[PDB]
Amino acid sequence: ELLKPRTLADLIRILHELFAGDEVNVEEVQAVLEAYESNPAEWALYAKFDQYRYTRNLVDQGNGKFNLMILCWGEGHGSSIHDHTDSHCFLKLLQGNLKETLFDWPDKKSNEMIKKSERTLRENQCAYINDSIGLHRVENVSHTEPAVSLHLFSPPFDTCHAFDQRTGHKNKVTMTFHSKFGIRTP
Ligand SMILES: [Fe+3]
Repeated sequence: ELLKPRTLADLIRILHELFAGDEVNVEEVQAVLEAYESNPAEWALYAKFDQYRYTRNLVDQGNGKFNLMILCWGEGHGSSIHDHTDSHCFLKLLQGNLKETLFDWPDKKSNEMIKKSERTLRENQCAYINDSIGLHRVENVSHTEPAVSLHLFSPPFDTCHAFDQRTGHKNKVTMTFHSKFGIRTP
């Protein structure tokens, strides 16, 4: 039974219930993430920015079932076009706006990756992707507003692939944490 999360801590408790088993009800998880009304005081601890690129800040390890993290995007910061390593990805905006651009999986032949679509993800909205749907790029295209997003990955993964938009060629990347549980992790 899905109730509105009152706070980030309440959200985390609810997520632990929703991931108690071995499968994932995507629509329920997305609904509860959307229902949490971002409260900046609750996540300030995790909102650690870097001047040069976006940062990943681990919030909860989900009793091994998921990684919950906060990503902090300076003005003009964005990601590679990437996959999600056979895992679910939920992405909820906590502050600002992000542009999500969707791409299909490349063919074997070297070719420009042409965007399938794009959308602007706004405060409190929760998007979802998995490898069956496709690839995406996420960017804070703002010149004036930093963005903050809350990401849930299940199962957790620490590697993925970045894709060269010019060719479709992929490279394995290991994702690094900027902080864990509020502690900077150089
Ligand atoms: Fe992603």
